[PDB]
Amino acid sequence: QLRWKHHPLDNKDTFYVNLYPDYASLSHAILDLVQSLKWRSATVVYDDSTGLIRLQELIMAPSRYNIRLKIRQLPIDSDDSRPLLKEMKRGREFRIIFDCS
Amino acid sequence: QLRWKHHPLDNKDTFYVNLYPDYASLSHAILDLVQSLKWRSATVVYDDST
Repeated sequence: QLRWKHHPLDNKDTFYVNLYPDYASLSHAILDLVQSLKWRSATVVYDDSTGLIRLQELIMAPSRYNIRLKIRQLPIDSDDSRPLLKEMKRGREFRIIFDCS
Repeated sequence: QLRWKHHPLDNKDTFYVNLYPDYASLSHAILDLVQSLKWRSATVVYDDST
């Protein structure tokens, strides 16, 4: 395998490898980032549920530290988040994380 | 089908159903509850990535 796929422990497969790295390590690197930034505020850019799935570690990450986070969605097939840009303009947020194509 | 499974948009098939209630409508019914309850904060007990 190359990318991410879901592999529950309920499946007990043997003969498979993946070439994707560890998302929880990615989340830990983002933790190291934002705590080096000392931010108590962050903002998620996503479009899919799947990116949220793969980065749900960062969703549970404010257990160790008080930080308010905003997680709102791109246009799914159209490509104009300038309404969402004006949304975050009223959202007044500047500490923004990006994952998309 | 009965269970929810993921059906993406680029999943562009034609021959499928599921009797499953839609997550947004479920979530918004929960919103109706909480807006009937006027809550400032919340806490989810949940299973997994689903």
